[PDB]
Amino acid sequence: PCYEAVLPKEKLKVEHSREYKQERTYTRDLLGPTVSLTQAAFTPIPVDTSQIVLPPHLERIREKLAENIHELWVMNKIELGWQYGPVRDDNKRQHPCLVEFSKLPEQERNYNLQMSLETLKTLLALGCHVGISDEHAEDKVKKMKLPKNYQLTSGYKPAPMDLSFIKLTPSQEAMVDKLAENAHNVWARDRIRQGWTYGIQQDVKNRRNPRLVPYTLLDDRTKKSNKDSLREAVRTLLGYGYNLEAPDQDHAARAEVCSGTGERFRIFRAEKTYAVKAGRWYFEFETVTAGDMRVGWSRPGCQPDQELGSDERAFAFDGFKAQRWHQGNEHYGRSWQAGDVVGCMVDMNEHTMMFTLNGEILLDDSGSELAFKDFDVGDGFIPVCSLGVAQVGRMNFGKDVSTLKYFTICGLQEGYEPFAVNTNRDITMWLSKRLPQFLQVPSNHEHIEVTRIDGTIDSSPCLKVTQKSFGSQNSNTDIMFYRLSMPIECAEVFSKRDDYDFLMQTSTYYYSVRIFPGQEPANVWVGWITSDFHQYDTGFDLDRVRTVTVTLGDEKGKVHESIKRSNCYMVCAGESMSPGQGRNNNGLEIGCVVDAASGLLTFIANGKELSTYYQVEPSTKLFPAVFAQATSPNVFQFELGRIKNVMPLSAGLFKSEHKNPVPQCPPRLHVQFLSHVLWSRMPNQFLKVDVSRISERQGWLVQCLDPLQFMSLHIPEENRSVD
Amino acid sequence: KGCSLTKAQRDSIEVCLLSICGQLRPSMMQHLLRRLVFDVPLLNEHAKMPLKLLTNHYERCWKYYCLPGGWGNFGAASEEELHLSRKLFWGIFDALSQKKYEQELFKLALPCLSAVAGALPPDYMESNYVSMMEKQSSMDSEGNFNPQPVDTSNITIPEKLEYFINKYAEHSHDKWSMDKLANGWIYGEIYSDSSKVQPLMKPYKLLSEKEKEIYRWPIKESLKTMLAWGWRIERTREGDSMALYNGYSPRAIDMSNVTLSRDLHAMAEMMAENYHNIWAKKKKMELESKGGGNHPLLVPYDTLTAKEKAKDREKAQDILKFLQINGYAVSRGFKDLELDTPSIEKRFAYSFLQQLIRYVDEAHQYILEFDGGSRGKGEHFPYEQEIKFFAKVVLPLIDQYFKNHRLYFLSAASRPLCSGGHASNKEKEMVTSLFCKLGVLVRHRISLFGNDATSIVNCLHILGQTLDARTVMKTGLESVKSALRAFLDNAAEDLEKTMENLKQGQFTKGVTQIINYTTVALLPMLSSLFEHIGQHQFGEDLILEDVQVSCYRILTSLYALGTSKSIYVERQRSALGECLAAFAGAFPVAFLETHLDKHNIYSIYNTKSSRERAALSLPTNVEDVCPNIPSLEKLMEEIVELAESGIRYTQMPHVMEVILPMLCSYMSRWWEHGPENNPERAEMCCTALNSEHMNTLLGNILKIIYNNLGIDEGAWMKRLAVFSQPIINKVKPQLLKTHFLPLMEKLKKKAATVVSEE
Ligand SMILES: Nc1ncnc2c1ncn2[C@@H]1O[C@H](COP(=O)(O)OP(=O)(O)OP(=O)(O)O)[C@@H](O)[C@H]1O
Repeated sequence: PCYEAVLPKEKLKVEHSREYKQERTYTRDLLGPTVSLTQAAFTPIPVDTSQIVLPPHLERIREKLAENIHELWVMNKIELGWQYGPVRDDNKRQHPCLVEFSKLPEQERNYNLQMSLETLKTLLALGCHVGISDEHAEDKVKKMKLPKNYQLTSGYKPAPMDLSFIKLTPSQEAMVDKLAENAHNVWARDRIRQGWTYGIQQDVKNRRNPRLVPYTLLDDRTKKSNKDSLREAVRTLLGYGYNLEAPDQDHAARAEVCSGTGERFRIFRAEKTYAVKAGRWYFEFETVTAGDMRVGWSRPGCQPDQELGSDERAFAFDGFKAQRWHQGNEHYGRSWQAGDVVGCMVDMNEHTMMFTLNGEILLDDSGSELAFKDFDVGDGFIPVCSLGVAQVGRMNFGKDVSTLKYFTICGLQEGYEPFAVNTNRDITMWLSKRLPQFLQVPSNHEHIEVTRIDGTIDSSPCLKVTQKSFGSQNSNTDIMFYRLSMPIECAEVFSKRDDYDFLMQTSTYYYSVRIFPGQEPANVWVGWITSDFHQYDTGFDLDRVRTVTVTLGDEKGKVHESIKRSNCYMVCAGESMSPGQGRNNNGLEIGCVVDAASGLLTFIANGKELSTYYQVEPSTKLFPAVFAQATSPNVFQFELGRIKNVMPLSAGLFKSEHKNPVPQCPPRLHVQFLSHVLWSRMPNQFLKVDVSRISERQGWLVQCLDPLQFMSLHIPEENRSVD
Repeated sequence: KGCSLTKAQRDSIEVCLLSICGQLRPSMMQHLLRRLVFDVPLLNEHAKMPLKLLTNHYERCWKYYCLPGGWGNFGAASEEELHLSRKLFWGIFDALSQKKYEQELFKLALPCLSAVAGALPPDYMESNYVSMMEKQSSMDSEGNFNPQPVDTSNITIPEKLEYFINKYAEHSHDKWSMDKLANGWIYGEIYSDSSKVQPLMKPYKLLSEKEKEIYRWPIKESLKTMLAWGWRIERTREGDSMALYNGYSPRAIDMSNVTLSRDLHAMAEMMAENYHNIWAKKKKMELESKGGGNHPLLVPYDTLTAKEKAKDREKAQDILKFLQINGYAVSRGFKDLELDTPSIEKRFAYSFLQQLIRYVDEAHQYILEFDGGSRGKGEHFPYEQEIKFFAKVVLPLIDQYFKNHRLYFLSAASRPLCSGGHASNKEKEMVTSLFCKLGVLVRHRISLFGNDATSIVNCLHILGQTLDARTVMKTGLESVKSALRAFLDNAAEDLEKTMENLKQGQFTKGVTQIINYTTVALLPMLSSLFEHIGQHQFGEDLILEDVQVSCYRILTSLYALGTSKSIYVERQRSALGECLAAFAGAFPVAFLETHLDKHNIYSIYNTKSSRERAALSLPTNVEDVCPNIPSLEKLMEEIVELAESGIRYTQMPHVMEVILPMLCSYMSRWWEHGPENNPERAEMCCTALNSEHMNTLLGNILKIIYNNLGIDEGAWMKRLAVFSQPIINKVKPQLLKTHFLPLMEKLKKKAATVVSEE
């Protein structure tokens, strides 16, 4: 059952899958990128110690550590009122650990012998330098009170010395905690090797243990058991005089970089239509948490991917570093805390701007109260906010003046108006889009440049992709994703000189991609993609592509039909090429062949049919695409040519040229590339959904009873729809 | 550096160079630094310009080289220039120490040392692996051009490289196939530049090995020089791809698209410099065989221009890129041998203050033998330049260093300078030992100092700001601990003897020198210690045991100073008063609070056991040990009665100006140590002084100044106002409204006086 997967501390709820719900505009908690939830997969990672060999001192004292651990059993089982016997059964209260290591099972005796050995070896690998102090600390042994209850049956008396006069330094105690965590990891790893898996309840038939949890999630009772055992062991090792000069407290910087995907910040802004060119305007930003947040005023040309205030589009205030941001960063104001409310003011007439923290005006390094001395009206300013990893913020446009918390003490007397002071509707709020989309390559792109080569009498029309960043710094060594703007439609139903009749009845289309010499071929992939391809990964491989295998069977269970669906049908040039590094002399023309009537995708490379082939589902829209990491100024080029008995690409793409064998490159077709510079519109209203637990008898109830609808503008060529 | 120029020509070249370097981008000047590195320590006539350039450019890059990030647009340090600059500082400092004192040159070089010392990060780890194989072409003693390369005849190329040799000779034969095609030569019987007929159309496979060896010999020497430098070469599977793969026209290959890495670029920059050194050796032999002349490229490779660098750059590029295509992996010449980062000794500040404390102890023993021999007729200084260099460079060097590193010396990675860069615990121990050495150096030597005693008291002040008591106590060598204890005890004893000679010398020779030494050095430096310790909160914990009785002695002496009355006392009264205010903050016991002194368990008078009551000599009472000091409520009766008196600043100034800074410096700290400010142990804690009572004291002082206006007042109550803005801030704003606002309007009446009223 699915309830057994809940982590012990958390309680099971049923939430919205997406972050934002229907609620009040000023109470809507704007959320930044969330921390990646890697703690679900509890992989017990041990510190490697097999490579390390015992130093000579530890080697000659290994027998004394074996005696010490024997003393540990014979105290533990005797300090708990327990007695001795062959079978380790807790009901009859019999244990062989209270007796000599000889009668004690040699296998577990040696197991604990060496797990204490790699205990000290984990100390060594942790920098704990366990060396003898003097021969006094071994020659002297103290005597403990040994009543009949504390009495044992073996000769190894559990009275080395009282550990009260022996103190373990705080860093050493922390490392004891760390090594207990390591021992818990060892235990969990052994259970994984036997195949144990975690379950909230404990079972032996399913062979499932709630104890299979990270040490942080471990229960305090087992924590303290392992704690006392291992602390007593380390204390007795110190009592043996092998003092360990503790390795330093090496401070660690977690760097707060654990965001899911490459997104570092989420930028929220109002609609461009609400830009202000004149007047005094005020709005409040409530910080639920303290962290990497920026609030201020931005121009309508603000880019959702660049951070606020790095360049000229935005005028923001970062309180985390207490710095104002406009084309740079200068010290300004103070740092906020959780719950602090920032109030932003703008004078469009006096060309001044300043901020407040809980009412008081923030001061510059100089005594002046203006955050930004002077600027230009331009196209107007709009409220903006950027939220870092695991950051929650609230933006109040002051539609309801009472909801503003510090407007009365600051802003009202100065004549500043709330940004939504006179509005009948709530302000539409635009956010940076998480999911990348394909768009036409800009002519002003700082790294990508595309040229259109007309088709001559002997050359087919070509589209050439070049990088202007190469030969200079800031060249992005990242895999760019390219595609053509117009798709091929496979047949709605699948059927179960070249001839000017076969070429007229055929439905097989072709395009070729030539990898320019010096561009590494294994860094370039050629093939087709569908409209669903929205994956932007710095590292791309054909094994990582999204796939699913829908199998439909008849009534017994026989699989009469198997369909594999994928958004990427592409091949690598490095594997397609046979001659290896001896090539790159010239050429590498990868050919893509698509059969719109049968859905067969066949690839040719330098005139040979490649082994890889893809069978696609009827009515699939395939976009010619090439993914490449550019290692040369000239990287690949689309050739819209044709081969014998194979229709040109333009014939498939366009309907007016359906029966035209001459290859063509109409202006509609253009190279498109994947990027993250796009804004998304948050809906003004959301569905009214309520979720609650009816009972343990009935479960969790979800209920939506109000109908909401929106117009969807469907772009026919790109097979996508937007509100 | 040329000497044929006139004085005006030298001035013009110096101004031009200092301007160009002054606005020059900081990273670009690395080659110029490393050329200057060996020429600066000469300290010849030419060296003033290097000293000024060092000073100005390091002062410009004070932020850059210290900050681990530096200036973000200009980046940060490379640590190679840091290793060079430490050598600069050490060479300059040691040379100047050993060689004769010239006043102008050493006042010019002192700011250079200050700038270098500041720019060098004190926390810097002197790596066990530093810059080595120092390019010696710039190390020619004359003309900084001795282009000897690294000899490589001893080493021998191994066998797996023969296939690389064949393939690279194939590339060479190909590019000369293109060369002959480009300049026009074609196949024929014999080689001829006349008709462009030229017989090398034949392939590499069948080319004659003599003519092949003509291609080897440059390739062979290049590979030998590559191997001698130590570069590890590793073999990949792309190489055996070729083996499995296995006249003519060498068909179009595409070189330019590949690119190298930055480490390999520096690597290739040095190989190109090596090749220029081989070329320059050949040119030196041919020029010496000629017997005379010069060549435009005779200047070193770093002095060269890009156009002649282009040939070396491209020919290194080509072999490198073909080496990637062949699959070899070239690395650095030699692996790291060991790391000296674990030891705090290699920390730059540690070694700096190491040789600094050796020099300070040397100067202290020199002044000891001068105290011995100064009774002899000969007053000449055999170590003249030693002590003048010390006092006017080292002491200013210490001052500027500790000023530039205010936070570093206070930094222990325990949040002071939390970004990093901590002064080690042993470093702060040895800072304290430097303070002790400066003190024992300054005891009763003011007359022997040539008016540099003011510089020395500023030095003691700065060393007083640079202290870390927690670190010294929890980790401190017993010798340094005893040094600091003997420090405090000797200062107390010096003040006690000056108190006793001032009671016996109540009426107002060597005693004049002693009292001037006291009032100019000893009282100000103790006051600086007291201010630092109280402000930086380590007063209470610097003061635990027997340091408490030492400070009891100092308190008795300081209160005797406050009750002593003379004309010279009035002249030096401001220093006395600031010493009083500083020590009140430093002193941990509410000595005024006669009734509530004893109960504090935190005092020596509670930790004092009984056996060592009897062991020490004690009056057995916190009030009997300080009989003269009055009870707090009795002084506050005094303060109120002086309210109703309104005594004049020229008639009755002594008690009324001595007590006010005392009480202000008291209650400033023992309010927040009061009974309401400490919720724990309330009215049973250190003090009982509260907001209403200090508010009465505010109105009281500000009521006396009302009568004091009649004699036009004095500056020391403006100093009280300076002390009291902290008081005004730490008093609750509610007490400001309706009581202190009427004080602002009352002082608005007081605005008639020309003096600035708050
Ligand atoms: N007195 C003892 N009690 C428990 N374990 C002991 C004892 N003496 C030695 N051991 C060793 O410690 C191991 C841990 O035993 P324990 O009872 O803690 O089982 P476990 O691994 O926690 O079980 P599970 O995986 O079923 O939750 C034993 O398998 C044995 O090798």
